[PDB]
Amino acid sequence: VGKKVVQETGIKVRSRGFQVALLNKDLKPQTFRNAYDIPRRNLLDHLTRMRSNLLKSQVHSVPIAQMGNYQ
Amino acid sequence: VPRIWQGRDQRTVLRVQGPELISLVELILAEAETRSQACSLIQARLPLLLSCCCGDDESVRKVTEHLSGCIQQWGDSVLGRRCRDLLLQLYLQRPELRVPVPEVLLHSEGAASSSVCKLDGLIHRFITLLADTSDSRALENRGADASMACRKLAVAHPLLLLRHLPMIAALLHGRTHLNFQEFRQQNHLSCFLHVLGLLELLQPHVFRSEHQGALWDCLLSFIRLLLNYRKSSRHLAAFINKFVQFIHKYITYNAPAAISFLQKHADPLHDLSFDNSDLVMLKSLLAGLLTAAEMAPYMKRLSRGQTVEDLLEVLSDIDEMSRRRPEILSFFSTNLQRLMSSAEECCRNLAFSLALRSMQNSPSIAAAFLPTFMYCLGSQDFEVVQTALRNLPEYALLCQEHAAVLLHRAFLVGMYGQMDPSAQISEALRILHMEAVM
Amino acid sequence: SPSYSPTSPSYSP
Amino acid sequence: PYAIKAGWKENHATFMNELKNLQAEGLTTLGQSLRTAFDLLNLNRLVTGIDNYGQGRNPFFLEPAIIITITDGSKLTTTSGVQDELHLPLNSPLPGSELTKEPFRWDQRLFALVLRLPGTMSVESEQLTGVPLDDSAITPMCEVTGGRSYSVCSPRMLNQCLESLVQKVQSGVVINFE
Amino acid sequence: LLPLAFRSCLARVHAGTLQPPFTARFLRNLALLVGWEQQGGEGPAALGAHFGESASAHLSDLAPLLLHPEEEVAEAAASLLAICPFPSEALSPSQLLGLVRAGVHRFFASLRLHGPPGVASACQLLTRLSQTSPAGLKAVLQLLVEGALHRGNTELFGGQVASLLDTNRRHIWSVFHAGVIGRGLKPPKFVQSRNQQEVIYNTQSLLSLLVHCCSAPGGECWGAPILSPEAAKAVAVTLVESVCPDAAGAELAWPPEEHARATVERDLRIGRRFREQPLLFELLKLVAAAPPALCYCSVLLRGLLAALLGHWEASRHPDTTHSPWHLEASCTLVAVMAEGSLLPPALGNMHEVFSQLAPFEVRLLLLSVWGFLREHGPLPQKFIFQSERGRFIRDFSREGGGEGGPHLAVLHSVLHRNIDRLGLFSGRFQA
Amino acid sequence: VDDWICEEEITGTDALLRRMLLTNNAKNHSPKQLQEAFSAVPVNNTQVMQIIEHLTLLSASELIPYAEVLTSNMSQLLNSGVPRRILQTVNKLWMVLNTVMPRRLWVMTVNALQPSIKFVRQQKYTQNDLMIDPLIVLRCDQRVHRCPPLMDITLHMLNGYLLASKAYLSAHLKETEQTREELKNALLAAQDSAAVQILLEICLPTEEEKADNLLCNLREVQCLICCLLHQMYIADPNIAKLVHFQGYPCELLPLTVAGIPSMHICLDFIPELIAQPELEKQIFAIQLLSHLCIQYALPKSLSVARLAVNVMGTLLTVLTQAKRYAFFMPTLPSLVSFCRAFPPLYEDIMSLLIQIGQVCASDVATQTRDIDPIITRLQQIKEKGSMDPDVQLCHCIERTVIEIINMSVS
Amino acid sequence: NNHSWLIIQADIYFATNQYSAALHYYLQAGAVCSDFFNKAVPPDVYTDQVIKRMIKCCSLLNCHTQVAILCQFLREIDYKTAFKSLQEQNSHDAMDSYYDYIWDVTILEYLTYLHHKRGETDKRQIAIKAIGQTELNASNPEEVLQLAAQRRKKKFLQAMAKLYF
Repeated sequence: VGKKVVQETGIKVRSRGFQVALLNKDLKPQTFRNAYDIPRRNLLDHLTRMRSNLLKSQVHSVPIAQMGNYQ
Repeated sequence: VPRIWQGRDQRTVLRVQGPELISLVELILAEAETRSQACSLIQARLPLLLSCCCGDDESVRKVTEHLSGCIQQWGDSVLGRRCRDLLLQLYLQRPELRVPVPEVLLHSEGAASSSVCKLDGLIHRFITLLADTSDSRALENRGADASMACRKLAVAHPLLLLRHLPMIAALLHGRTHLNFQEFRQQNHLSCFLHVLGLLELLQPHVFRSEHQGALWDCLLSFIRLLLNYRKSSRHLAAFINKFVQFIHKYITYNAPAAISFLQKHADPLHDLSFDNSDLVMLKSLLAGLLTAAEMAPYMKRLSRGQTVEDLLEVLSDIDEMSRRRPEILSFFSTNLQRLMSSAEECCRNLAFSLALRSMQNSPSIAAAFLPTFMYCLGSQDFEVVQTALRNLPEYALLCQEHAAVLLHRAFLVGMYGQMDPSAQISEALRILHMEAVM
Repeated sequence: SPSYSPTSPSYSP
Repeated sequence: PYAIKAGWKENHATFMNELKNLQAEGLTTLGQSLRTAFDLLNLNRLVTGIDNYGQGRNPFFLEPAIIITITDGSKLTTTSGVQDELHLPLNSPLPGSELTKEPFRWDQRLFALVLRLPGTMSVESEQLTGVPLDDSAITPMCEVTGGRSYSVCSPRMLNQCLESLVQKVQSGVVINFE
Repeated sequence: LLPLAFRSCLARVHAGTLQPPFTARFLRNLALLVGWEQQGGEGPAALGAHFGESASAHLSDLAPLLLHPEEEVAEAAASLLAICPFPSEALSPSQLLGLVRAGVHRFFASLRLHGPPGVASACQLLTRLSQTSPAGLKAVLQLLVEGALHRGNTELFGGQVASLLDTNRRHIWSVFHAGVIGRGLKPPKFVQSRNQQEVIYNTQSLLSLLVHCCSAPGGECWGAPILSPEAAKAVAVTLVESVCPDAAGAELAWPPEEHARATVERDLRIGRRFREQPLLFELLKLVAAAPPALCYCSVLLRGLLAALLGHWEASRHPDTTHSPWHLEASCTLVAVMAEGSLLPPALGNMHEVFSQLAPFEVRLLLLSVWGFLREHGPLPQKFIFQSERGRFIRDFSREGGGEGGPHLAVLHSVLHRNIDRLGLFSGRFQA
Repeated sequence: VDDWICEEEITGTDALLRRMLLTNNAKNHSPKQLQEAFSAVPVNNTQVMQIIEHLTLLSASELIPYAEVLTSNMSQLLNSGVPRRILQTVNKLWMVLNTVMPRRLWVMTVNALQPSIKFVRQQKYTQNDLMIDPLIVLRCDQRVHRCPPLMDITLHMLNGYLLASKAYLSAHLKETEQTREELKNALLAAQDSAAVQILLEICLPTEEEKADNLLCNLREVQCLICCLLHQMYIADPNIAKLVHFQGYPCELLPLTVAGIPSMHICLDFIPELIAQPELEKQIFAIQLLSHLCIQYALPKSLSVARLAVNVMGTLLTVLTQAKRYAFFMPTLPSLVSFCRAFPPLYEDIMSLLIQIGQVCASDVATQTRDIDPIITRLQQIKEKGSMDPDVQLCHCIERTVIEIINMSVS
Repeated sequence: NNHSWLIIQADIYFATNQYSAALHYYLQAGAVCSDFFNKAVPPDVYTDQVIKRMIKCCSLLNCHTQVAILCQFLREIDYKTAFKSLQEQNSHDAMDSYYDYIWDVTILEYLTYLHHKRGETDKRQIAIKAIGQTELNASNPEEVLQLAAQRRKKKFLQAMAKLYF
């Protein structure tokens, strides 16, 4: 009943087995951990942030149910 | 400057205005003039001119017409001579221009220079395709297309082909020994008649002094073929007629060279005449040592015919005899251009085939069929558009200067009209690319 | 092999 | 593999979470889904032996269930085409299914809530009358198994239908009289 | 000789040969020959050439030349098409559609390029095409108004509509801001500017062409022509299709105001379309000139009136002139409804007083208009065809309560409340 | 390695000129004299010319005193009308000083090349300051972007500080240990890619340059940056892969493909770049592949081009109208390049072009348009518009086919 | 402008597998019978046989969404042919652009399923938006559905006329 899996991202591309994946739903891009997840649009800002984080010096995206559960 | 080209690896580009380019080419001519008192320095300086022109067609054409004017001015001075040399070098470097250039360079002997044409390798490819053939009908179709492209280049740019004359002469030398049965089965007679027709269509220029040796080689191969297979001379009737006409034109335009060849090979001709005495034209040559009227009722019936039966009858009568006499179709060109747009399927198909055969024999008149063919592509009658697409690769191979607009029209009618001309445009474009820039 | 062009000679050992 | 998303051993919170995140993106494969629902309900019958096969029928051995199928009125669809008549498939029977030779069981009922809410509002005084029966393909299947369909055409009629549904849940079995 | 000559010349035109100067010269010469033959002197009869028939044989070939990139070829072809006679039998549907589309495209292109003066040829062509057949009339009207309302050509009628390096330059050693919301700053916004005189006269040219295409031929020596209710109905239905989707509540009978509150989104879409494109009102009164046709715009009128009612309810100013466009739109809407005989003269005069009232009073008057249209309705069957002059006329006296008793009571109450400023206007609402 | 190979003896002529000219005892040229020569109210290029030309002869050890004056006054070299030889000799002297006196020379040079509108502009860019943030050296006066000698200087600085920052933050994370290594590698990759992107944007012609002229300072700077990027790609091709995944303005693609011989490795990861979800990355992959196919016409290039044609044909029927326009406007000029590289692609290219042309024509037919290209079916050639997307895409298809036919026919 | 002769010409072209010309002449006949396509085409001209001929014409030209539209013209909608045609992927007609002209809700249901299965989310959103239109609600009053179908029919036939004429 669980079925903890999503639909295949393939396309079944025709030569009229290489396929182009869909949007990586629930990927959680590890922007700090991986440098390929940084868009060119905001490369410098994230560069500065990861630099400052790396030195001695995803959050706030909690689900709505767990957003105001003060208990 | 090394700074501008730093980091490059020197493998496979500046723009200048019109008057600046005119000044530069006049400066090159002045350098050539002071050098005169060969063409070495002109070829040495020419890469700068090509780089500055930046492959701009209008600029190259402007330089070409300016140099033509300079040659007209000087005529045959030292400046005129160096202008001719520069113009011929530029024409070899930029032969894509449709103009074959005026007669001024047709008289010069610069074709034998240590120079590389931008199109020579490609015509080499096509002439290899022409000569190399087997019993395969697919290879025969390839050779026919090769003969078509080579013939269009002959009528368009005759000087370029004549630079490759010793090559095809050597190939003719190689192919002559093979006995008659394999000669006929391998379709080598197709190659022989193709090269003979090509030489005929290179008429007023093949008789020059520079082309004399390879011409004599080709004629030697032809006469060797005639001697070796004199037993079965009847199957070579068309070849004999073509060769004798070429000999007639040779003695007409250039009598001394033709006589000097004949005396060099007198005894093969005498022996062939004694054995093949039935060659009445050959005996007429030894002695030396109408058409329009017939096609009046046919043309009248074709013009005044209304019903499909009459049109089909006259078209079949023209078709059956045109195989015997291909030259006649040149008279029916304008008359059967209107038949290519006829709604009736059978007459339209037959007229298209006859027109294609006519312009096949005479590539010059192919450009005359451009308006009617374009009208056929763009007409409302979808059958007409279909058959125009069917004959599109062949006529595209025929024209090659309006092949651009012709294929563009074909793509447009494919784009909006729901037909799929991708196959026909692909084949036509493949042949045209394999000629013009590959 | 970024230091050698694909149309360069191959050093076969 | 994904039709059932709240089966047995599933808490209420999981049911609510699954119900919120429903996407209407499939065919109207009513027959196959209904077969899946009946097979899910009859999953545990044989192992606990509630159906006393060959030993008479016991009304006191019941597991009372009702299937409330909420759907629109549009015709049934499959990848082959429109079926235009409800047919339960039996391609992969659960073991022992032939003993009852009908998917729906003794203590099960099917109430269809056919949504017929018009696009543009159409106020009608006829709405004050009782909820009528629907003409769609699900109505005979509802009738045979003791239930009935409902054709709501307004939010107040939906509330009336849901009030009627709550009164129609009650532990019992269905008997055909003659 | 002439068919073959025209065929060969046009074939050369379509092919790469016969460059645009000679093409324009050929087209102008053929136009001169056709016009000369139409001028029935002794010479055209003696010659026996029949340039018109031969030119008509190649109409499908001449139609693309209207779209030619070279302006001179385009206008030469436009003149030739304007004067050349259509084939004696008829125009084929493909030929008719091609000619109409090319004609409307040339009309709009020449209106953009030369302004109103360089438009006569295309106008003549389109009037002839409309006069050919009712299908031709419908096609001309529909395509013309659709091209007029298209996102292109709407400006003719007053319509509305280094990164990384610089970032490093700006960038002390902390980001400070957590990120950029969306795709950064919004653009510098859209601007527009055009002379209002040019807009007015372009609209005049378009409306004159539409009146020419709609008015029936012929005749008699006196009497202004009558706008055809069929042509105006065609313009009405294509207007309805263009502006709104004609989706729901499309029956001509108006619904209660509860439905007005239930379809506010479509009403706002219609209102915004009317606000952006002033040409719509002009086409509305063009439709209203023919009496029966404005009934088919019942969805448009209903939506615009609902939008105005919402605005006046929402308005908080004491004066009605703080909302200039909405006041003008209410006045124009009421006047257009009066022109099409959807309202009596008494209700039809209320737009004269809208500029003086408070928002709630004008909202009450417009709601009275809505109630009246609920009671009677814009039903074309109510229009009685007066054969005395070949025209449909709405009789309100026979309708019963045509003066609108409760509605005139509401209007009189509104006038009486503000009698200090509206005393002089009291006579406009007499029986 | 550039500094070390600079020290290598070429011919020994420099030693000869050292022993010959320097024996004149014209060594009275002093740093104070050079500073005075720089600070004349007129430019007075003659005195500075003679002094720095003389300084070329000086051996590296005794040239250390002149480091302060040469670096401090190099901002004045950015002014218009400075002779080229002045900058060339300053480049030579800076290279010598770098060979013997690297670190402090770099610190003072970055401090000197500040924009100067902020005057001091935080002159506290110490060795550590640049070592933690290499991109500071790119925060320099705009005039160096079209000054090839000092641009070459800046490129040397940038490469040195990239490597220095790598070693520095490695040492820092080692000593602060008292995972993070993954964050180290990601930060280094991001920093190198960011440097590459900034350099590529420097290569772009600015609006003024946009406002032919292929021989200018911009071409020189482009060659220098291409050489540096070639060095970086040889050092680590993964940086090239990361940069191309990030993409960059497509105007540079002819420049970058022609000037960076190591670019041929892009054909390895272009199949994976194609399979990305982002439409922009696929568009960039198509353009890059087109330029490479023009450059290197190889069997693997042909196979990747076949894959490109197949994916373009595939998602032709997956994209919406707006997405179709946005994807096929940039990637249609790539088809003519594919045709140029590989004649055996004529069949598939023409079939794809026919299919997209018919799709676009039907799309045009659905909604009323302005130009209505369908009735303009018999138009002629038109070589080199805010109209709606579909007619623009139809005209783009027309131009693509025109270019293919025109080049193949001649 | 003789619609019987136009239909005869269209059938002649169809017999010779000239599907483009056949569809051209069928649309010409339709344009003759109605005032352009402003009025509904009479049943006796666009009979089920003629509409099926147009279906096969569109199918052989790989205009599969156009087949999906014309399937709705029939007396009973031929869902089998429409579903079998929409399954294709070598379309030569702008697939997403023609989704405005479907008025049957089951055709759009199959469309949404197809796009969801194949993963093209954006076209699925277009299909779901098309379903979500208030006028296409299948339980509307009958004349409202009839008028929506009629206006979509008019717009689609006018688009076909612009495409093929």
